[PDB]
Amino acid sequence: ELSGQPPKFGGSTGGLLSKANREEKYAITWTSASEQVFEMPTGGAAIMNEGENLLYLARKEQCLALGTQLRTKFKPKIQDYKIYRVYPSGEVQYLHPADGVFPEKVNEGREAQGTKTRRIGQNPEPVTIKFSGKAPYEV
Amino acid sequence: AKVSVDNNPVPTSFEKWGKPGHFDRTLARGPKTTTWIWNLHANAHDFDSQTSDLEDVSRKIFSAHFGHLAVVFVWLSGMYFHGAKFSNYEGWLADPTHIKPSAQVVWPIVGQGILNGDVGGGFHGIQITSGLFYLWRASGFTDSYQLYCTAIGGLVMAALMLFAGWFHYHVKAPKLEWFQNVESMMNHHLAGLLGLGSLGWAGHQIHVSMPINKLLDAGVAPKDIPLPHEFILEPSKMAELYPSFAQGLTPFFTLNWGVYSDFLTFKGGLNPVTGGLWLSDTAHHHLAIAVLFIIAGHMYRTNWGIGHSMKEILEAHKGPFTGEGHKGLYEILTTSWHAQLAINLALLGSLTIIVAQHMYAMPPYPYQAIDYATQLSLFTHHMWIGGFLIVGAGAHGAIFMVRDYDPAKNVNNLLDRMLRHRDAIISHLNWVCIFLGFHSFGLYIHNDTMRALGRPQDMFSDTAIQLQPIFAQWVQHLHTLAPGATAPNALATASYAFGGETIAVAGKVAMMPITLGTADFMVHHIHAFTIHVTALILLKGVLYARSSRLVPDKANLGFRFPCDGPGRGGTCQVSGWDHVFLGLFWMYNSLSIVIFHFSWKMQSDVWGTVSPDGSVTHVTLGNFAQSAITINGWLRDFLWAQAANVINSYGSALSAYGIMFLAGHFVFAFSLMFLFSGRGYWQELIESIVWAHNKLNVAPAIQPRALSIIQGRAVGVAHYLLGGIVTTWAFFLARSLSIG
Amino acid sequence: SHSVKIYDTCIGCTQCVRACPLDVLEMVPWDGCKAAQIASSPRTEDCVGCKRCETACPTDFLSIRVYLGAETTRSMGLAY
Amino acid sequence: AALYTHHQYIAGFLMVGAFAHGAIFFVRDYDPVANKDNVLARMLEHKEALISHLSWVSLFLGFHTLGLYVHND
Amino acid sequence: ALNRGDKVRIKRTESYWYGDVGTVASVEKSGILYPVIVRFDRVNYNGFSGSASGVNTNNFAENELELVQ
Amino acid sequence: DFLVHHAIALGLHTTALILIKGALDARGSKLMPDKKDFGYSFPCDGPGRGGTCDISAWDAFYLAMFWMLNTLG
Amino acid sequence: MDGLKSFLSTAPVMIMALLTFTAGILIEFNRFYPDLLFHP
Amino acid sequence: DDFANLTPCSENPAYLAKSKNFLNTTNDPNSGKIRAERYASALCGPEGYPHLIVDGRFTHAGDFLIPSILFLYIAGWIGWVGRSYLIEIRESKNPEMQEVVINVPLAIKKMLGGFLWPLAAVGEYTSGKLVMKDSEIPTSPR
Ligand code: CLA
Ligand code: CLA
Ligand code: CLA
Ligand code: CLA
Ligand code: CLA
Ligand SMILES: CCCCCCCCCCCCCCCC(=O)OC[C@H](COP(=O)(O)OC[C@@H](O)CO)OC(=O)CCCCCCCCCCCCCCC
Ligand SMILES: CC1=C(/C=C/C(C)=C/C=C/C(C)=C\C=C\C=C(C)\C=C\C=C(C)\C=C\C2=C[C@H](C)[C@H](O)CC2(C)C)C(C)(C)C[C@@H](O)C1
Ligand SMILES: CC1=C(/C=C/C(C)=C/C=C/C(C)=C/C=C/C=C(C)/C=C/C=C(C)/C=C/C2=C(C)CCCC2(C)C)C(C)(C)CCC1
Ligand SMILES: CC1=C(C/C=C(\C)CCC[C@H](C)CCC[C@H](C)CCCC(C)C)C(=O)c2ccccc2C1=O
Ligand code: SF4
Ligand code: SF4
Repeated sequence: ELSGQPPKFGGSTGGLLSKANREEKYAITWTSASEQVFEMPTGGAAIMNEGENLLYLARKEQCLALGTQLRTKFKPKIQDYKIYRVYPSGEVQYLHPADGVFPEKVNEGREAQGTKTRRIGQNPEPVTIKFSGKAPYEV
Repeated sequence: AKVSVDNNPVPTSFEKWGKPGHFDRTLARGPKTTTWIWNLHANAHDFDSQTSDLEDVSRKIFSAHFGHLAVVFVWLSGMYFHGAKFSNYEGWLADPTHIKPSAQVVWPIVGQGILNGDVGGGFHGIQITSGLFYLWRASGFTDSYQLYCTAIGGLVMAALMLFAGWFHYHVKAPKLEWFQNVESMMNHHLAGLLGLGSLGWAGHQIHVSMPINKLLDAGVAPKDIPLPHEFILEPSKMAELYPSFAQGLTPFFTLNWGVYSDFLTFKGGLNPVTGGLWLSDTAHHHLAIAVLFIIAGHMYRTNWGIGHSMKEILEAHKGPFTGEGHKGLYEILTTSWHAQLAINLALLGSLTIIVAQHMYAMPPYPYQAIDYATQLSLFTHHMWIGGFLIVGAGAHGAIFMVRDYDPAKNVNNLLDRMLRHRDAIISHLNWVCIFLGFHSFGLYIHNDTMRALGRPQDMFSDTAIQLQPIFAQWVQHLHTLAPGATAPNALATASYAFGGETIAVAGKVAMMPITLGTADFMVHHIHAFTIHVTALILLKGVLYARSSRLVPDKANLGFRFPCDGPGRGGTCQVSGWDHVFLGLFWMYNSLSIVIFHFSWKMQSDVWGTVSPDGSVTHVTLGNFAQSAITINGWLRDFLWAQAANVINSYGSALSAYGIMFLAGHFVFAFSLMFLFSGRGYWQELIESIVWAHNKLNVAPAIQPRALSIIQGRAVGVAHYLLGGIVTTWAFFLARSLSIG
Repeated sequence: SHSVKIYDTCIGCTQCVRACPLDVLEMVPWDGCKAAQIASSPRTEDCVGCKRCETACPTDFLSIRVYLGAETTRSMGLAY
Repeated sequence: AALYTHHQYIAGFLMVGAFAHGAIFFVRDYDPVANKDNVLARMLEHKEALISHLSWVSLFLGFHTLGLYVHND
Repeated sequence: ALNRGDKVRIKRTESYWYGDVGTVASVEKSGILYPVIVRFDRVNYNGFSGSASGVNTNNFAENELELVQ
Repeated sequence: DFLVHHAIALGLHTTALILIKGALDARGSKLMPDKKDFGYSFPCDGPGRGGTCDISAWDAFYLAMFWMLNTLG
Repeated sequence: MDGLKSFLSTAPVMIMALLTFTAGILIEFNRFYPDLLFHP
Repeated sequence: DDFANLTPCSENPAYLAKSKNFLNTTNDPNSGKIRAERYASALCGPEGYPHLIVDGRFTHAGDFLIPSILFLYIAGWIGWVGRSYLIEIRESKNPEMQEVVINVPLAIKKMLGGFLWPLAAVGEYTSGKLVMKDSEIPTSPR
């Protein structure tokens, strides 16, 4: 399922809380080409080991911040990280990247979502939609 | 030699003077909006962001420090000139107990000549509260020509400092290796600057200041006293004043130092004639610290292998609980200017706070203790300076953490361990802040409610539930017994604040024992609460500058950003700069309470007039003990009562203070424009006004913009602090000049 | 959760996707602009509402708009 | 004194509320097409002139009143 | 119709330059639904809080521009 | 009485300025052309595009309350 | 030097020079003719 | 019979009592006497200080009308020279740079030509290019 030696860390007070065992947590895994020091999003510096790594964080934003640090602040750029959502029951949901291609570059087979066929100035007036559970952008 | 320089790195030309914003790449392009102006005045002296080369940054810092030295020299020379030409110093010297000091004269143009009040001796001018006259009298000044020569020398030194900056930047710029000789710098600055400075001042005092002050205190007129060089030229006068000077320098080299006991004493206390410290005590003091500093030099290995190494000491002091210990700190403090700035700012601010709290208890200058206005002004001024410097330390430390902190070089060292249990530190500190505020301010509110309800026996007072500071009383008792018991060769106590007799000069109390009771307990613990809260704010700024559970990437956003957005419920004021902005107000609050406590206690329990019988009548009588326990007492017996002298100042020589008083009450209120509002409203208003100016075809090319969020907060806090401090300054000066 | 809408004035500069810290936005093929790509918000339940995408948009008015709505644990960005 | 202060403060609160709820009306219940070219629409047309002349009168009062008070002081 | 160097007035009714005048920097001839590119001397509010400049170029449709020259 | 009545006039015109600009700009302005879509009371539109920070009409009322209190004082 | 002339012509220098000029005019006039409440 | 509550300062007992002790504003020793003389012709209240009457009457024209004309002339001069300099520099290649670095030659040339600002203003209004049309000004969405 989820495999990888955890990075050598001394432990900090900024880690997980009861939400991890009550609501959900997040896992980030990546392949490191050398055991080297990186920065915990929760505070402190830890060494990551050669090969597989696996880290548990409390928020998706922390996982993506770690991914950004891995992609930007290392000359052997780490582009292979994967972010999953881990539920208390045991279900693991693959989150990032969605289809294996980074969202920055366009990839075929994606579906447009939230796209409106008009411009921002063409939204309906509120008075024409009042007393209905709708908003001008929702229409 | 470890000297290494580069010749003519930057040509001296005037072209870049005509292109403002040249330093910044984002500003040198040219202004399109008004914000370009505000950025230009804000990113000017931030050399670290301008360039990535550390050597260039260090060179710029060196020359900028030369420039600040030149400015301070110009200020000192101006002070000496204005004390030499537009002052009654020569008049005051003959009659120091009947003439008020004055060194500012006002031109009569629109009726401001009323400010030229009668300072005694037929002189009309603004009374000064800096205490320069007492310092000059202690230094041995007797004529205005010497002051004029001092001013000329100060101007020459300022010009020399300016030339030094120009030379050491535009011509011969030091190398990076030169700047990182921290061992050599520390040796030369401990032995060559502090030790040598103390030795030179001790020599000046012994060979100049003591004879002149001894003749002055006896009753000799200033004009009769021999000029300072005549003592050196004819040592007969020096031997007459001090017999041991007949022995010459022989006992110094034979360790027969005791013969010098007459002019190198250990008396302690105050001089009865002037109310200041004994100059012999100060002479042995500055000599001893000179010897100590020269010995403290020669400690760090520089060029001959004979000395300690800072890195070895740092990496050798590690323990079980701290992992790597003090490892990597040497590279932190030798590669980042901001960490050095933070440490130095904190230590220096605490140092001026110590100066303020120690200069009033043992007044070192003649006739300074009896000039209550000068005492209060000096205490409050250096108090405020210390507070500002401490806040600046708290700021520039967070700047270092955001910019110069590198996780690679900090693994299991003390910095990383600090970054690991930061939540525990902040939580425990927050709890202690809440506990201190609750219990102390609740004692205050509880006393208020008990007094308002007609139950004074349920209060927290000396008559009611005591709450006595037993530990402070015990240490006062110990320090009162110190002469003879634990300091056998001392003659009197370090100061009369701890205890002893009442030293009073010219029928005015100079120093009498300062008793601590229930009110002192409450106020000291209130001080502790306020200080711990300010420390909490600044520590949260420093520790959480890199990231937090809310925003995990604040380091990439920078050090000075307004927010992350309206998401996550709202992320306003999360940057370290915002923590500094919030800590400035709490520093203001704490220091205001400190100066208020000092002023009221000084007026109520020490200052006053002594009768020929010996009875002491205080400025505000003994009302501090029974009034400072309720907030209503602070409001009525301190603010309302003592503000009479500043509200009734119109029509007299003190009118300016009154005006300035109101001025403060204005600017504070004005600041609430910027703190309470946001920039979108002002942007829309500017849109409407721009339409107005456009209708007449008078629209400006530089598009006007509302101030940024960070700029708005900065302007608000600046005008707020200015208004509050000016109000307090006017109130204090009027009250202290109106209490004799 | 918050709502994210992309209007037909998008030029496909992909700055909004890069600026998003919680991976809410995506780049899908299109034909209305020269770059032939438009932004999308499939993973909109993870959006916090930091408006970084709006800040990144260079059009005369934002071709991407964020309307804050119902607040969840994810929307508040809580770690507890 | 109490009655005057009380009813004047009440009047100020009500006068603020009138403008607040009028702005709420403009946000919610205002239909531009129905009230086309009438006085309500004409208000939003020369609103820039309204705000500019109001800013001018406010600044003109404030500058020369504060100046007189400070001059007398 | 609108070519290079054409001074045009903007009628988008929500852009920063509504009623202002700009010049046609380029026109793209394809199925693009906002093909005209107009640049302006003034800059808009675009940018993070504290930025010293905005954006002086935008894309418009042909129908929302009035030729002035 | 002359000076204080003119000061009261300044306060009235300034409070009216704040409330009126809020009411008229509630629908939208150059900084926020689509404010009506966001409702009457919203916090801001983020630090982008200049900073926003109290661009809503509710914020105009909140600012005008201070001037109402000052004029009443 | 051209650079010095350009620096002297910048906004703060011009604004402060004009302010000192106006202040000197007003101060000298008030010295030589003080207390002018109205045209008598 | 106008201003029955305001008496001439030349006879008001409070003004005459307080004018002996008038302070000297400048270094001139008799500035207070000059002020007392000059203010003795005004209209003093019961407390003896001069009051300015502004209702349009020409007997008290010195209180408002003359300073009003003076200030209006000076302010029009300032506004006109500023607007002319702005419009002049607007045709150059770097109008913003000349906003922060003042073109002192052109600046002074406009400085010295502002004394005829009323004639220039009326000619501007009649020429029609003093005021722009409403359709030529950028406006915010309604
Ligand atoms: C911290 C330094 C300091 C301070 C605060 C003061 C403060 C004061 N001095 Mg003083 N002074 C100082 C240092 C200082 N001095 C030094 C070092 C000297 C020795 C040279 C003097 C010598 C001195 C004399 C001889 C006199 C004063 C006087 C005064 C008082 C009147 C103010 C004044 O001179 O303005 C006067 C007004 C002006 C200078 C305005 C002129 C226009 C200015 C310079 C504008 C600047 C720009 C200008 C256009 C030039 C362009 C430069 C550009 C290229 C950058 C005032 C209390 C006077 C006094 O107290 O008389 C009773 C007086 O007569 N001072
Ligand atoms: C005995 C040697 C000596 C002395 C006295 C100093 C003194 C000083 N250094 Mg320094 N320094 C030294 C050696 C020394 N340095 C060496 C060897 C290095 C290289 C490792 C440095 C590198 C260094 C840096 C990198 C910096 C300083 C700075 C400073 C100044 C800090 C400001 C201060 O203390 O205010 C007190 C100010 C004064 C007391 C005024 C002193 C005015 C002149 C300069 C003193 C000249 C004294 C000289 C011995 C002649 C007097 C003898 C006789 C005429 C009586 C201070 C003047 C800082 C600075 O920029 O200041 C310029 C700074 O950033 N130092
Ligand atoms: C030894 C003292 C010292 C030194 C060398 C520095 C050096 C620096 N600071 Mg620092 N700082 C200090 C003390 C010091 N600071 C203290 C005591 C505080 C606490 C208040 C701060 C708070 C602080 C902040 C919050 C910031 C800096 C920044 C900076 C950097 C340059 C940008 C800057 O401030 O210039 C520009 C300076 C100004 C625009 C100041 C002009 C406006 C002042 C406040 C007006 C003062 C008015 C005056 C008191 C009274 C006038 C009255 C009027 C009527 C005439 C630079 C590394 C900035 C940075 O991030 O750099 C990395 C930054 O954001 N500092
Ligand atoms: C007849 C009078 C009247 C009526 C019917 C309404 C009705 C309404 N107003 Mg309105 N308003 C009024 C007067 C009135 N208002 C006045 C006078 C003002 C100016 C102060 C306002 C300002 C105002 C604003 C700014 C807003 C409304 C809104 C609303 C709508 C619902 C939200 C609301 O108010 O509930 C919720 C109300 C509250 C939660 C009130 C909480 C405040 C409490 C009562 C203060 C308590 C003080 C405290 C207890 C003091 C203790 C003292 C002790 C220590 C001794 C609703 C249509 C809102 C809207 O847009 O909805 C469409 C909105 O944003 N009104
Ligand atoms: C005593 C505090 C104070 C003062 C003086 C002002 C003044 C002003 N506010 Mg204001 N405001 C305040 C508190 C204050 N406010 C507070 C607490 C709030 C609540 C957040 C607001 C909310 C508010 C809003 C919402 C609005 C205003 C507006 C205005 C302007 C209206 C014009 C006017 O009244 O007279 C004219 C102005 C003055 C008399 C002030 C100038 C005073 C100085 C002394 C003049 C000289 C400047 C001086 C030479 C500068 C030297 C600086 C140098 C030393 C560094 C004016 C600038 C309105 C506005 O912009 O109108 C166009 C507006 O929309 N304010
Ligand atoms: C004097 C009475 C009035 C003040 C009473 C208040 C005292 C309250 C706490 C006792 C101080 C104990 C210090 C021992 C602790 C001590 O010496 O630690 C030393 C220890 C490091 O031991 P090592 O030998 O491993 O250290 C090697 C070092 O040299 C690092 O290289 O540090 C730790 O164990 C972590 C510190 C935990 C610290 C807990 C935080 C305490 C915060 C509150 C302290 C407040 C004091 C305020 C007043 C000064
Ligand atoms: C031309 C010009 C400009 C522009 C000027 C413009 C566009 C002006 C526009 C003006 C407009 C549109 C309207 C003006 C209205 C003026 C009124 C209503 C004046 C009223 C006067 C009264 C009521 C006089 C009142 C009494 C008159 C009397 C003499 C006593 O005192 C008593 C007292 C005070 C009662 C600038 C601003 C661009 C630059 C300037 O340098 C020149
Ligand atoms: C002197 C006299 C007289 C006269 C009087 C008069 C003439 C009066 C008037 C009065 C007036 C004339 C008043 C007015 C007032 C007004 C106001 C107070 C207003 C307000 C408004 C508002 C509040 C607004 C709001 C809104 C909006 C904004 C939009 C929508 C709508 C609405 C409306 C809601 C007589 C003969 C009798 C007798 C003798 C004496
Ligand atoms: C009033 C106000 C404005 C508008 C104020 C502006 C645009 C500043 C205008 C400053 C003028 C142009 C100059 C005054 C200050 C100068 C330093 C004066 C220099 C004087 C010398 C030349 C003599 C904001 O932009 C703002 C932004 C964020 C929070 C609150 C507020 C806010 O309260
Ligand atoms: S930033 Fe704006 S223009 Fe660029 S891709 Fe995103 S929505 Fe389109
Ligand atoms: S109110 Fe201002 S500071 Fe707060 S989140 Fe909105 S834009 Fe940022």
